Amino acid sequence: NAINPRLTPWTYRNTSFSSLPLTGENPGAWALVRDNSAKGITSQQTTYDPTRTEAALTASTTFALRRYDLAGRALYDLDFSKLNPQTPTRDQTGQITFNPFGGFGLSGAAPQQWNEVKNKVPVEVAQDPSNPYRFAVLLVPRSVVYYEQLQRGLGLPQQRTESGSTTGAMFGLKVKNAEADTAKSNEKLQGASGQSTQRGKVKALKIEVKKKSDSGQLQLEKNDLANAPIKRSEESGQSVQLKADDFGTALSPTPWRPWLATEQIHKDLPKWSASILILYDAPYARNRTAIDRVDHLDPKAMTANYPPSWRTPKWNHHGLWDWKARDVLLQTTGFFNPRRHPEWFDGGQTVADNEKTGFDVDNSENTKQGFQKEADSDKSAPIALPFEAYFANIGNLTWFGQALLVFGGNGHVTKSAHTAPLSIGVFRVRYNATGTSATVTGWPYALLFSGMVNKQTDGLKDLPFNNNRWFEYVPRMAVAGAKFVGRELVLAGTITMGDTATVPRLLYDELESNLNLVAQGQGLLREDLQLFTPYGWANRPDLPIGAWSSSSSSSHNAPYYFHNNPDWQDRPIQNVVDAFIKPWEDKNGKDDAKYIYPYRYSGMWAWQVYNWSNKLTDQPLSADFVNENAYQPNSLFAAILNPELLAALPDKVKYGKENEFAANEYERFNQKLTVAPTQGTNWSHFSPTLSRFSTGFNLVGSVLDQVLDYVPWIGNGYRYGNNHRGVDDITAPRSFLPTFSNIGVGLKANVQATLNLQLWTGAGWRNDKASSGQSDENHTKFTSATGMDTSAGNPDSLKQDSGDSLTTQDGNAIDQQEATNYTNLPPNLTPTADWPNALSFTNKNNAQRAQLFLRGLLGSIPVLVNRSGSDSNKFQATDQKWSYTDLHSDQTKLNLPAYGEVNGLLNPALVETYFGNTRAGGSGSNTTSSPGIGFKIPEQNNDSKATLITPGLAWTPQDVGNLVVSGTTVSFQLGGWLVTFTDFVKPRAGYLGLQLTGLDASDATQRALIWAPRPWAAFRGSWVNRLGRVESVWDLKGVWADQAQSDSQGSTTTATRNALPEHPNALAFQVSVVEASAYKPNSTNSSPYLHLVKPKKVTQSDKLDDDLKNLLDPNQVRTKLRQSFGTDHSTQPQPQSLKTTTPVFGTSSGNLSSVLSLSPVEKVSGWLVGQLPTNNLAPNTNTGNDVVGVGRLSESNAAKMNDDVDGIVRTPLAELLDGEGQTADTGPQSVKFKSPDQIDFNRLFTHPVTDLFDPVTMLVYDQYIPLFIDIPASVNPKMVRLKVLSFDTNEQSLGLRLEFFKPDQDGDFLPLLTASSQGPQTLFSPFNQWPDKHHHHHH
Repeated sequence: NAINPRLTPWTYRNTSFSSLPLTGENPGAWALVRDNSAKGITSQQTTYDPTRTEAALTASTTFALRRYDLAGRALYDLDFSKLNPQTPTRDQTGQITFNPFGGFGLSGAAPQQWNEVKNKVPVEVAQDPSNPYRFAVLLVPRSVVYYEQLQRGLGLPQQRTESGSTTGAMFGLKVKNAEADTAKSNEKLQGASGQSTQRGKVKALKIEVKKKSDSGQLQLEKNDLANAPIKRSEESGQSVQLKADDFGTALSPTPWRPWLATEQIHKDLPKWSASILILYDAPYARNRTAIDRVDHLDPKAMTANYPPSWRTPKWNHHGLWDWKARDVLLQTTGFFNPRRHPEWFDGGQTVADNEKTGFDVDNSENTKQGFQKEADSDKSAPIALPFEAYFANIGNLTWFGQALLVFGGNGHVTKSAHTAPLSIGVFRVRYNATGTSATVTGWPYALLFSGMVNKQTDGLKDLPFNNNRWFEYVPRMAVAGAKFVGRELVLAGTITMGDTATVPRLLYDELESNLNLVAQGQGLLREDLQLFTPYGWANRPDLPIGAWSSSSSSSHNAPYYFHNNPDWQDRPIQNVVDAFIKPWEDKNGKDDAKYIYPYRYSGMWAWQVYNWSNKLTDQPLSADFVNENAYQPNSLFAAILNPELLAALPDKVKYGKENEFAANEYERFNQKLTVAPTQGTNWSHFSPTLSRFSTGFNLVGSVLDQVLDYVPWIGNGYRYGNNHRGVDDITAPRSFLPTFSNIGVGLKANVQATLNLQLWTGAGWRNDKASSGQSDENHTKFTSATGMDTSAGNPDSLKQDSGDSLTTQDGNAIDQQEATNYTNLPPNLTPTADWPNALSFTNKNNAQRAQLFLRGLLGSIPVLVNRSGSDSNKFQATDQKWSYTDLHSDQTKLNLPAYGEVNGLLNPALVETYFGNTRAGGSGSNTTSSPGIGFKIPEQNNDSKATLITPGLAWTPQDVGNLVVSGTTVSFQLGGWLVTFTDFVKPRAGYLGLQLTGLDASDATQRALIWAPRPWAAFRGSWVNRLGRVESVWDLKGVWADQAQSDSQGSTTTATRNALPEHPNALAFQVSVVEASAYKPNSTNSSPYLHLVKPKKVTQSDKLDDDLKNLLDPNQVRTKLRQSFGTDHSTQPQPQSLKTTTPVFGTSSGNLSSVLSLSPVEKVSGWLVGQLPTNNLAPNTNTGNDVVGVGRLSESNAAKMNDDVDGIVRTPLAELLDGEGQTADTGPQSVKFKSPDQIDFNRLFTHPVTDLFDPVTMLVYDQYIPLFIDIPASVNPKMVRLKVLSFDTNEQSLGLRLEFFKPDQDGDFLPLLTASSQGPQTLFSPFNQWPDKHHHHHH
């Protein structure tokens, strides 16, 4: 009873693995099989004990590995729970005892630690490339397979309000402006005090850190970085503070905790770890099976190699000033705080606060703070590897030599709607030469990717991938796989970049006016995208609390610390630098002091990110700033890795003292960014692992914006560009303004201005009209921008400092004759701003673009709205204008928020892609079919109470399929897009670098999948077909079942209960409030975007209306959009599965050479505009495909199938959906081995065995082939060969395999399965016989 007919194929979600096709010497397939009708783990709810759950699962579920032959016929099952395996014997050289007929030599004994690991279930197989009969089998506990049935979600912090006390906070956000501590007024930093009013030796801020030369050691005498004249505020006696208690007590609000702690898995490795067993397999042999050993992937093998700083992730190398500055601003402290990342903490949310950092943060003496501690009580929670994060890292086996590598999976195995468990590193099982012993290790990706520099990529530069000696950047992946492309090892999937969203730091008294940024910094709002709320930012985020106040008790502490405004910045001319920087510059390394220059700094999004994010440079381990780490994967990622180094690297990482944070504040002050790896360490030996990397396209940022506009939004098929004709559109002096491009938007201005370049302003222009009344200036005068016409242009009341300047002069022998500020400023500082000539005024940036691209494919880019689309609060097409004639006269008709939206895009353009208010409001057939959702500029004295929302698609950045290879390209399914890296392994000049094939929303079946509440639950894997096209299969039974049951039928739970649904893209967004007066302009400048948009401080009364807060439940938006598509004329019986195939792309597809042969951004724009061809769904005409390489599936490439799919069995000759269908042919059936008695005795058995075959080729000589086999005259003898499997000169036996030819023209030679009743092989004997008396001829 070899085949258990109760078991059928299945697909492991973490890797998309169902079967492994086997070619070569031991062909056919291995397939995952299980009892697909078992319920698994079996709304009031209950808590499931792991031990009991696993035991219940062992008794109620059945799993096996099913062996298939080359034709696709099932041979036998290996159910490890019922198998009685034996270890194979070896010979004197340590090689496995093996004969192709007898099989493996068996020892009579089961493997060591067998009966404790036998109940684990197989979820992957990888064939040893150096032994076709050897396989690595990955086994996991049954509980891991059914983990999603436990419904262990992550919850919100308990709120003492609701909105939608006071402050208008939603979803438990703690927000209150910080206040001046009157008892710590002396702790204000002091300058160097008279004449010159705009600056402060002569005028810098002094910071001193000095130790006692008297009375471990040190204990400190003075620590100016401990100073805090500003503190958190009180609410009902107690001070407003982040507490792990906010999530409830562990045993209604329950904190999220891992199902099993790291130590619980470690202490019961046979029961709870993932294990690699070594299996021997030979389906045509007598002893067909043997199991050598089992090796456990102990999570502690990985944690033992974690950088030492990971024991203390609430701390960073900036130490006390940074802990204090973040804590006072109601942010999380350190580089990997448990409030943002509870998945990697054994305590989960029970340790989610800024307390117990492993360093003194609250001593009664300031000079005792910043000290590293021992004890057992106040010791930190370390980055660990608990149940969910550990099993996220289990999958994708890759062999290289004697090393078996485990890269991890996409994290779907243990994911929850609001958690993001991912792969933190790579495990390795390194076997010795004979396979009698092995060693197990894990190394984090932080350590493996530690040599990253800009020149390693052909795509986006300056991306937040840089690191430092402290390993503050923690890259984590949703892994597609690790595949060999020729000899090159390619690792790909999605990755978490360093945090950029919370790099700008708000002024201590600006928190209550900027709730979204506070929420992102707090760990509440799990949004990695940069949001556009700059008015309240501090001019720079790297100043200590001592620099925030001033003994002069004026509006903040300008020029040092003030409201960020690039219009107020000092120009770096020789005299400005000489006066304010140079008298302090060469003193920062003397008598224990550091200085904050009286130089006025400021800049927009690209500038904040350039200076204080972990941007890649040309030098590795050079990130002086690693703000934090992303909540979720937020970039496409592919890396070429050195496999020889992976195979050879040591098991135990030896870190140095250079990797540890300083033991006190004195040593930290006198720290050096780059420090030499110390003697006896090996951590630096891991930096050469990664040789090259990709983030998708091979384009510069501003060119990628053009391509992003060409991409359709998978939700309805409309492009982010809204079919904008670029330079040939009517948005400059069928179509709408684009989301990402500035080309043909606003005016093309001849620039130089600040410090010829023909550049487009984009939407949100603020150009001065000029003293003529006709031609609009190519800039904004500093006069127009900074005037008091409380004031957004100058809230801190700064003043202007040979034609004389504007008084308040300084030192030197020149004293001034030129103003410190610039006179001509760029005419755009809104989110669409892209100034290559001015980093200080640019908002678009590569760190954002890499995210916008990934989110653009998933369809989850947030959109800012203030109209719910309900009858009364509807957005109408009459509310929106786009033509340059309409916009030059009145730019508020554009509905550009320039506050609250996603940075680096045009929000009303995005509103239009999603909701189509303009296009739907332009036809009789439907008429107001649009959901009526949008953002309208507030009128009169009315306020706009806006929120970011997602359109309701449920695709996540962990929706990553298996990695497939085709020529020199690699592909994987990312959400509803099949992504192919055409220019990574072998990059070609002038090629875009990616191919994109998406699901088609115009087809009802594909639309049902695109809009499914669990769309990734449908994925059944990709594979490359014989023609090199990528095929993907989708199961639709779950789509139809989920569509048949609506939980949110008329739900208003988000609006009334201040809670989020279990939708994967439900985010804790906050209200963004702007008064109509902010959109009123000012002297020849009538632009509503002249000043930075000044928001309103949020109070209880500034809450969203219920119908708008209800759109924060993404199913409510989804309901509105599906009503708009609304069509059910179904001919039935409804497709149950779908097979998609990538189209054939031409030789010139993606090639820009013909347009790159007008700036490059302008040429790319025109090329894309030339590739452009009412309704709520865009029709698929197929124009948007070939030439570009970006498009939606044609009808012919999307095959609807009548039955559902759980697993797929593939051999080199057959593809069997659920292991069923037509079985392939290995030959003609008429070609077969002769029976011994039918052989011409004198012509064949008379020879000794060694005469009959070439020992070099191991083939029977052509002259002897017809004597062994029956071959009809119609069949060519060259197509048949006899491979020698065995020979024995003692017994004169000869073991042969009959092989038949296929395509190259003499796969190639394949085993002829129908050769004999038993298969393709047979033993012939005895040879070396004395002659008989002629073979009879009767026929």
